Amino acid sequence: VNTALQEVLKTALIHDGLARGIREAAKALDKRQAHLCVLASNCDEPMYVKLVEALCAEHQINLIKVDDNKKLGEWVGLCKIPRKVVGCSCVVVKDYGKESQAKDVIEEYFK
RNA sequence: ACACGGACAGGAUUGACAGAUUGAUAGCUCUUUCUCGAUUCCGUGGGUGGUGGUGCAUGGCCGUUCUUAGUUGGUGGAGCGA
Repeated sequence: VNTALQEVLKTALIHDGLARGIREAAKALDKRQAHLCVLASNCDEPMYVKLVEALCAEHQINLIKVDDNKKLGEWVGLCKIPRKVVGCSCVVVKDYGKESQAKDVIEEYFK
């Protein structure tokens, strides 16, 4: 179910909890402070970015996958609702709020 | 300053060491290539700022006629009337 991206990300932007972007993801992985990693599977061909795929096998990070760039850019960050299209490709969530329905679905996804 | 659109987390873009530059220890810019991460940059519209004009569009205030001793109603008289 997709409330593992609806109930954590929209409640996570309000708390200085997003590290959105790609080089900031590399500096956040070297901080050892990645707790939640939303990848991309949308690319020109996906073999061009292998750094966030391999630095978690050095750094023991949880990974949750998605297949989309534009619905990723509609999950997190800003947009007009002639429309301001930006697209996000990798998300490090650094911090959270206090949640009682959605701690587990980001927590227990270790398969 | 805002709004429309271009841009844009495959990064809008702020800061910056040495070296040319300069009168300069102005990342000013050019060489050079790191930091930052949607406040920000591109053209429009509209604005803002002015100890810039016109005291001959004006107020406020001040000088001067004048600190000389002048100025005006009401009822009554004069005049059709000023």
